[PDB]
Amino acid sequence: QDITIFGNDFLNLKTINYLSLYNSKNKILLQLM
Amino acid sequence: KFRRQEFIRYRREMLHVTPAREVRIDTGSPDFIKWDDINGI
Amino acid sequence: GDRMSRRLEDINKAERQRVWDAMRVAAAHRYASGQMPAWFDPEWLQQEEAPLNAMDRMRGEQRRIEEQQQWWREDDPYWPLRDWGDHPMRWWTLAFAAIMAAGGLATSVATGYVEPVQAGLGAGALLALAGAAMSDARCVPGALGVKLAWAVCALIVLKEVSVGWQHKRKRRLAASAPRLELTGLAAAALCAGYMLTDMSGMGEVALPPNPGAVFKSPDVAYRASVWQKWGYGQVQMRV
Amino acid sequence: GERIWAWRNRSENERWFWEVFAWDRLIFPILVIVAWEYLVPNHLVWAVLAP
Amino acid sequence: AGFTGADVMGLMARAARMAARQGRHAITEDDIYAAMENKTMEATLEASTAGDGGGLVGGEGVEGSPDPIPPQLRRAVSVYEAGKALLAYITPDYEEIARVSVCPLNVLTGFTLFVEDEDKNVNAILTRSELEGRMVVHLAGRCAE
Amino acid sequence: AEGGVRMFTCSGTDFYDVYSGVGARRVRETFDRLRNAAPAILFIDEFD
Amino acid sequence: AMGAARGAQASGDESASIINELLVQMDGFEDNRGIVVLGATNRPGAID
Amino acid sequence: AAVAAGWHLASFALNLAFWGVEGMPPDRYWPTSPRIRLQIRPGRYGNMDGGQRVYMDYLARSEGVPLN
Amino acid sequence: CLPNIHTSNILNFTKNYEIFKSAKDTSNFGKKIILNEMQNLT
Amino acid sequence: QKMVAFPILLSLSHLLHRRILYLFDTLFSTITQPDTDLIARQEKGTLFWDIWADFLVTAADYYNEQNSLIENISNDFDNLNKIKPYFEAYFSLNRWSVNQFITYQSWHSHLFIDYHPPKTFSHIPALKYNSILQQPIGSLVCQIYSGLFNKQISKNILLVNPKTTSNNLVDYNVLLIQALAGETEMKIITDNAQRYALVNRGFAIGIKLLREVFDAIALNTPCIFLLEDIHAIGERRPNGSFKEDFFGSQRDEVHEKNQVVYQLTRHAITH
Amino acid sequence: AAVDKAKVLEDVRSIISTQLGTELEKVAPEAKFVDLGADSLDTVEIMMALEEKFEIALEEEGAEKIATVQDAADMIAAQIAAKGN
Amino acid sequence: TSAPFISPMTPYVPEEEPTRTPPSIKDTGTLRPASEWYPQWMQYRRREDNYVFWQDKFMRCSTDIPWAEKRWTLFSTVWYLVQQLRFVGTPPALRYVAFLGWRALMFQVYAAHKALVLWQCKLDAGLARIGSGGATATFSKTMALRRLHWRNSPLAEALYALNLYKTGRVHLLPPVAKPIPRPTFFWLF
Amino acid sequence: FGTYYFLQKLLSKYLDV
Repeated sequence: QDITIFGNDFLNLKTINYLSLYNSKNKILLQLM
Repeated sequence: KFRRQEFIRYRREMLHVTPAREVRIDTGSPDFIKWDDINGI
Repeated sequence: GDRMSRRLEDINKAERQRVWDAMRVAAAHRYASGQMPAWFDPEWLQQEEAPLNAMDRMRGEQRRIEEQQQWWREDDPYWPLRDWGDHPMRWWTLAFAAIMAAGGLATSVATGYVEPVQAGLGAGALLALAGAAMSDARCVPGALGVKLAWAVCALIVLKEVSVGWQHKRKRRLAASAPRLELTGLAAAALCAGYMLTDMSGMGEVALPPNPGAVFKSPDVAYRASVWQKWGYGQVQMRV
Repeated sequence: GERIWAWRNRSENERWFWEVFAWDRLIFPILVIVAWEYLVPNHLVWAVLAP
Repeated sequence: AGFTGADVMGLMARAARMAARQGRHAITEDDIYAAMENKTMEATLEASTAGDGGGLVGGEGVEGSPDPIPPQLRRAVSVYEAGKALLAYITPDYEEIARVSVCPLNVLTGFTLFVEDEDKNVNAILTRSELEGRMVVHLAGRCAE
Repeated sequence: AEGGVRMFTCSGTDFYDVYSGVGARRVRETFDRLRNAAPAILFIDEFD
Repeated sequence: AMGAARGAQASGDESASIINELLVQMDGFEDNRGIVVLGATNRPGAID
Repeated sequence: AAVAAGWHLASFALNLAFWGVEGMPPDRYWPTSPRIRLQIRPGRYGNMDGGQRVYMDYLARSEGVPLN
Repeated sequence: CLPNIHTSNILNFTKNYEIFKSAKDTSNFGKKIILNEMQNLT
Repeated sequence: QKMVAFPILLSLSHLLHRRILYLFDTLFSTITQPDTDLIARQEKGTLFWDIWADFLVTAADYYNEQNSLIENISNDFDNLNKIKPYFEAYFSLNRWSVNQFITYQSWHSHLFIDYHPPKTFSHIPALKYNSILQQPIGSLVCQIYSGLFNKQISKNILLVNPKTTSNNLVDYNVLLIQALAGETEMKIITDNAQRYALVNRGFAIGIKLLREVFDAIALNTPCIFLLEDIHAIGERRPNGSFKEDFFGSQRDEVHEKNQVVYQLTRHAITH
Repeated sequence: AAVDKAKVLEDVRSIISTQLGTELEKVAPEAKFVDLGADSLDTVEIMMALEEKFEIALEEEGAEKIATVQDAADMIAAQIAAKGN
Repeated sequence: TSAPFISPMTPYVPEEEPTRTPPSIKDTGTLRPASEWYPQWMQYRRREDNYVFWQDKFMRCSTDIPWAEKRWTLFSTVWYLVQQLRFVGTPPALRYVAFLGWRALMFQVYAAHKALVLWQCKLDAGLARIGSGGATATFSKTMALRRLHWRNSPLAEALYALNLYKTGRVHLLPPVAKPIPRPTFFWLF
Repeated sequence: FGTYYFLQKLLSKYLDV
């Protein structure tokens, strides 16, 4: 700022490849937070 | 049916203890191989 | 994705709702028999939605309404098609009950036969009770009302077209045959009206499951239970 | 084919009823008992004890 | 180029499948081109995803791969492929373009199908002009993005 | 089709046998089979 | 001793047949009510 | 007599229109082999080691194999 | 191909939930009648 | 009131047809019972082996080649109402009706087909979210249901799934194919390829046993044939310049080496 | 979710030409309907022909405000795009 | 309000399980028949987007059935016999001929209905003139399209006609009709 | 509507304690 949701906290290798190859810097900073 | 017949034949002749199978050359078929149907030869 | 997120949100919503409803039912039972811890306020059983889903809905809706605003009745003519909280076929049921009762009493006084008034006033009582229950369609009684009214109108149609009425005998044999007249026709119209508006409640009452329904089910305990009930408790479950 | 697949997934109880239950466990025993009691004189050894 | 009869028959079967996937019964030409592109993308995509790795395909639902491929990530592939095809068009004597595609089979890349001539350098010759042209064309996408 | 002769087909590994010498016997059999139907062509795929 | 894996000392004749029989008795047309086969070994990796 | 034969002819034409199984899905209450359905299998006696031989020729005569 | 579903967390939850719901009908709309009987002076 | 009879006519049609089929069944299962010879053989075999065999076995263990026969026979010779229980229980199943899942050895018995596995597509919700499985599986299902499967040309399909190093032994290839075979009520045949990875003396005999399995499958149609871990027998059969560096072999003409080099550079760069 | 708007546009224009009776060069992507000869009762029959050719259903609220060929094309494309979900 | 704890500004209406499977993906809202096998819109989409065809088939046939289409009742064990006759006791060739005939009939019926809808559009455009007394002569295209897809109850049509006759106001439309739920009684049907 | 809501709520609270 629809339904309240929670994360699952586990970072695969597939997820790491996706995040590091196609997302900007602010997304990675959110993951580190 | 054809494979069943061949199986029965082979199994009888085996447990009772030539692979040449010919197929004819029809010329009227659309499969037919013209003399110079092949290329680059 | 943004597609599996939707599925996840809907699953969470539905599960929270089902759990709230189970709590309400079990608390009603435990309370009706004494065992409740005395901080319990029996008004919490009237909150239908769920606390969590209600909060989510409220927040989302206020965000929407905030960020988006950066006879004859001439004012609204379509008032009949407005959710007033009852069943659509509710005044028709009472009207038909009144008609049945009045006609039955009038006929049985005008002739001398005692079946017209008995049938008319019995059906009138049952249909008035059903049209009373049909004044709140969300409840469970709101659905049993519709079922009762449909049953009564079907029985009226049946008696009319298959046995006929006692005060309508003639001298001939084909002159006195059971045929469909105006009462049977009104009852048939009512039955069609109940079926084409809403009669879908209490859908969990049916004939019990077969061993044929649980052949492919993924549950061994459930399949064993059903086989036991139907008489196959000793068969071997090579599954 | 698709219509048959849809219909078969919605009609398992009725399929088992008409295949395994209708005759063998509903109509046959009724017919058998009624037919036996139609013949078989009004004795007791024959009306109750031997059945 | 370089195909045999078996390759042609396999391509025709694959083209029938590719014609089914568009709601048609008869094979057209773009179904043959789509069959070629699909063969290639299948081959790569099957060699990348193979274990806990992954990270290239983009439509499976699981955590690594989003479902609808965000639009900001589709604009970028369009820019990449536009730059690469433009550079391949204005370079003299380069191969010729048959088909340009964006995210085929949902992979997060572009794809350009180049057809060449086998009667010019008969599977053995490589001049210097060709090599320099290829280098430029392969860097074009990065530069355009 | 241009030899006016009969065509016969089989595969190479067809002569490999888990039984000793039956490869030799089937070689003999095929050879005499073709011999009695001369002239003809005997084409053998999987030759290596 | 019987539950050795395939490629054991046979040609598809003896140990193969006893394994197939164990299968048929445990699976095919089982009436095995109450019956339990409580096999014992020390190197369970070798079982077929 | 014409009517009484036309009835049977209509039934036979209807049975002709079927022609086979194309259109009929598989059914699990009615497999195609009656031994599966009836749970029939051999025992310990009546099984000679010289029986399989004659078995085969029965098979060979059922599948049409003319060699025998 | 298949995307290696068994080491995931959304798919495990959705899988378990779908199977449990497909087992047997779970809707109980007729048990709510007790909620219309909490006030009776009998 | 001429239309109150339609449901009853439908009922009678169904019941009559099924009764005819069942009368075929009962006549078949009656005339294939063992005749007098086999029944007498069974009785005599139980008399000779169910009591006499184990008894003399007990005697043998108490007393432990014809000499030993004579010894033990001599020694042990020297020194040796069908309905009442249902009433005593008080004054003191046709498995095919609920379970039509069968494992059978078919068409040559003198291969272990499974008939009607009890699985459906609701045992794998993961198929609902995998968009690349819908067309092949859907085509197979619509073909099997329309009866057109028994006349199609046989297919080969390769199912790959990333490595299995889980704590579980769940395998979604086998589960998916059994769901396909149970949703449509077909029969399925399963066999593992590792059982054919056995070679001695350089004769891969497994690849002929596999021929015998394949040509047997071709006899039991219509069927699905699952075959797991094909990589066990499908590995890469056996360039290296280290021979002309250190061992000086150099057994190839100069033009051939040059041609290899040309094709290699072009292949690496432009393919 | 991704529609070839070019194909949809060509097919829209061909349908419009065949319905009205004018030739395909006159139907321009920005041509309104009132000048192509269309009168209310036929800006409806055109909508019905469009639905009948594409086998879709139009969103009515937006269909009240269709006055140029490009809006027709964009309505149809937004309908075809939202088909699975 | 009943809500003791939490109450948004619009009251919560308890939505229930759906009782019928949705229209497939291939069907239109109207009377004209579908397409034998493949729809026409499939040709204007990405090959990797047309997977919704077979997914919809899977959903309607196997995996999303609302537990109300699986109730065992006395009406359904007779409908079983009707359907089993149609599917196993009738040869597919006669079924195919009947299929062709029924298709032709439905095309004729759809043509008739479209003619009637256009006639209704003129009639109500004429009625709005009496209503306003003066200028208004148009009609509502929204209402034409809603009439073609069977989205109005008869009461809504009557109230719209009355509103037109009395105050012109051609753009005031009744809300919309909601789908009819599956009727259930008990073990009976 | 809901005219006896408050009365019935009060009554049930005060009587059945």
